[PDB]
Amino acid sequence: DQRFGDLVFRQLAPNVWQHTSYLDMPGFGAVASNGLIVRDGGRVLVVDTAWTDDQTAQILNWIKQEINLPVALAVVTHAHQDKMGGMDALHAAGIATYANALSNQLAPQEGMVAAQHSLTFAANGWVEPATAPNFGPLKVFYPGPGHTSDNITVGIDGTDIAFGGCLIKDSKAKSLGNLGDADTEHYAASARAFGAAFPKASMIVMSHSAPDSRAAITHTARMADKLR
Amino acid sequence: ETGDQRFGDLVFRQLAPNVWQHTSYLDMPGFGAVASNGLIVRDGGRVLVVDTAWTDDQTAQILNWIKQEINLPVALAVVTHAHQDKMGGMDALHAAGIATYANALSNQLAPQEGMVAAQHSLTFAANGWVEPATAPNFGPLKVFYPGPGHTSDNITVGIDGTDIAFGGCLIKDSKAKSLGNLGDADTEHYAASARAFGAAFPKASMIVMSHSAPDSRAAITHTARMADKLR
Ligand SMILES: O=C(CS)Nc1ccc2ccccc2c1
Ligand SMILES: O=C(CS)Nc1ccc2ccccc2c1
Ligand SMILES: [Zn+2]
Ligand SMILES: [Zn+2]
Ligand SMILES: [Zn+2]
Ligand SMILES: [Zn+2]
Repeated sequence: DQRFGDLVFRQLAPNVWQHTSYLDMPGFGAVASNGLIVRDGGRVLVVDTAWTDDQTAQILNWIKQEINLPVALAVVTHAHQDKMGGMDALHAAGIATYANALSNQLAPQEGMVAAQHSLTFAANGWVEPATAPNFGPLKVFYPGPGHTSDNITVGIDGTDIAFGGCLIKDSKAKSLGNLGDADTEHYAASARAFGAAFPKASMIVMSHSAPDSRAAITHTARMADKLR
Repeated sequence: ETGDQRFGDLVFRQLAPNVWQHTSYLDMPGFGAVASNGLIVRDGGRVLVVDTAWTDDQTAQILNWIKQEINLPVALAVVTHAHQDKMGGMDALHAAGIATYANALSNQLAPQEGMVAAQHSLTFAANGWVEPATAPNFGPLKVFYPGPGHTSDNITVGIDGTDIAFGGCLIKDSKAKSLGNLGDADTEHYAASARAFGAAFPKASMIVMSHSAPDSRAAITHTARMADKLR
């Protein structure tokens, strides 16, 4: 764990790091959110902002210091503040941003800045390549509604890593923290679909837990089974 | 009502010179017959369908009524989410040679829901309007994804050249007491999605919906106000 400003960075693989940012909430301090940073040849790719613009600027600052390669694009995994709260820092820096079309449609209602480009998905959940050109190792998959209607996931090609975002919680989790915008009928199938889409991922990275094994997927699905 | 026609178990009501509502019924134990409405649109030399009936056999009845009453080929159908009242009859559409379209997400959910997927997937811009390249030759059908509400995948359809907009199961009429939301509803965004449908078709004065007879725009307002209370 490397501290840099108020953020934490953890190398997960030779070309992959987890970024972690924290926000005090009423009655619960320092709520963590994780995203990813990926080195792809001569460029860097980001998955998710931090909670705030200032924190997301610090992600860019850490990249400059520790990797020193331009950030070519970012993908954000749904329209909540932990994932899209720092869009302005990316746009200020000229970084192209991508999100599920539905995330961009929800953004204004959620008080988020929309990404500059929209991803669309085939009926099997895989991103349409016309909408995700030149994504390098980021393999984007829409698993179905679960945590939200718009949640998307990202496999990191060539590594053991798949990012479930806020859809997956770790195997020690006690609840899904599902809310009005969760789809409790389909959550379990969407969680299993993420697992089936990245069948050889052995390190599951998540927004609100430290990385876990594939048991995080199964444990999350089994919790969701009870919500139907 | 005077003017409604019957073919088998189906009821048809003409709403405008080139638009009819189709109504089919499914018996639900303890409650009885539940109506579901869709649309039939005559577009020059062809017919376009919005939504199947609850079953394959009921959907075949729609197509046979079209042949008898309109006698133009059915070019395509749009279906408005992956529930049985809207997609229960996909096999019948396919057997009749009708090209079918649904939200990509509807096609992704269809297998989990016991439904057959449409042959083609519609995708949507960030402003909700369908991407034209996914909706070829749709004529007067203007397809709009208003956001999550009744389900994550619910879509809506305005009929150009008419005063009609179809809210499917997202919109209930101005006399409705509840929304009937289940685990797949998005109760946080439902209200804004209903209002977005109204804003997408701001001149429509006849609102058609799946589970109420046609209403004024009060159906949109009342639906959104009911949804406000679920947040
Ligand atoms: O995590 C997300 C988006 S997935 N949002 C929040 C919002 C408020 C919270 C309050 C206390 C603890 C965690 C919280 C997490
Ligand atoms: O099954 C669907 C799919 S949207 N819709 C309805 C609509 C109204 C109903 C009323 C009583 C019982 C079941 C009902 C089911
Ligand atoms: Zn979230
Ligand atoms: Zn989150
Ligand atoms: Zn429905
Ligand atoms: Zn319905």
